[PDB]
Amino acid sequence: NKITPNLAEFAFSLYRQLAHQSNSTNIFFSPVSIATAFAMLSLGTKADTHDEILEGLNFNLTEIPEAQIHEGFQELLRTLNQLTTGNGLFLSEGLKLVDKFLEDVKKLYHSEAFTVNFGDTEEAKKQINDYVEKGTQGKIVDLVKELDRDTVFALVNYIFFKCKWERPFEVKDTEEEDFHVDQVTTVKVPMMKRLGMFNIQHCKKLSSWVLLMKYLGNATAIFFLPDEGKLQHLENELTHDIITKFLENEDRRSASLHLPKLSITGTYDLKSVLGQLGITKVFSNGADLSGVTEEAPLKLSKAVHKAVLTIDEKFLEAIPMSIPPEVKFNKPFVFLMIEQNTKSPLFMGKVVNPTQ
Repeated sequence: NKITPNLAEFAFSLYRQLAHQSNSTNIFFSPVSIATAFAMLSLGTKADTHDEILEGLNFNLTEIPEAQIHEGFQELLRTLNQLTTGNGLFLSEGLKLVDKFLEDVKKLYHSEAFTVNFGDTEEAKKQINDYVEKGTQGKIVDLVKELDRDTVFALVNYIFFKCKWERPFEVKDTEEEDFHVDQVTTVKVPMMKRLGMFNIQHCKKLSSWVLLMKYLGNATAIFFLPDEGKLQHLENELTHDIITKFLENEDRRSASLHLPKLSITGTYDLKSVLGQLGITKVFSNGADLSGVTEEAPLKLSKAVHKAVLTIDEKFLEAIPMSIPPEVKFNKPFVFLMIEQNTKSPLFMGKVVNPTQ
């Protein structure tokens, strides 16, 4: 797991940017799928264009060799393959493509590349969206809304995750509860609750409750419920070592946990978003994509990421007679999904309003 620290720092730089944009919308994205997509894309780039991408993924190219970077990602794909994800490359049908790139995309990163007639904008937009919808079986519809006029290369990265808890909730105990969108305003949401033994603890550094729940597939969801007026403090203080320390501890205590059902999405323009992380040339006219096509000019004019999450109710636990704490996730909270093997950040998000 040599590239795990870089993924974690890429997750945070990506999160802190989205949280800076707007603080009133739900955030949810996959650092792993985005970084894998652009690490794979780098195989067809050279020189500054190539360096901007790996550096943009938080890889110090003067310290870690690229062989380890791609080896780390491919070793992560072997682990990762209910999680449905896909990355589609759509290239203009008039381009002479380099076989090496198409091999690397299919063999090494297990991704898909298609040739499109970008002369028909509406039909290109349809084939792109039909591909996503077919890969998510209708969960993600009409992803791409528009295409630039000079579009000759589009990238689409989708991921849909349905969480199956190790310790499930009982549907009969789910009912409507207030969700405090702020200190004086509430909104009713469906709220799951269970009295049991949880990996839960209040953290002084983070000023937050920290809940860890395993789900089926050797991965763990970490929820950070900040104290009153501590959301910004929580987001600033999060580090990979703090997260790793929590994964190490397995001690449980009793609590009456209230956790809302979640059906949230995140749709992001990777050209805009990754542009503020330093990845700009691959989207510009001076892009060195000579590993993709050898003679014609090429640039990535479209890159979209959509991530969809479903949290619901989806072994006997002995509960002491002491008064259990009441931990309600009824206000904005931060969360991550961590793969247990590689410790890599599968997903990261913030719920400002489950009903949004």
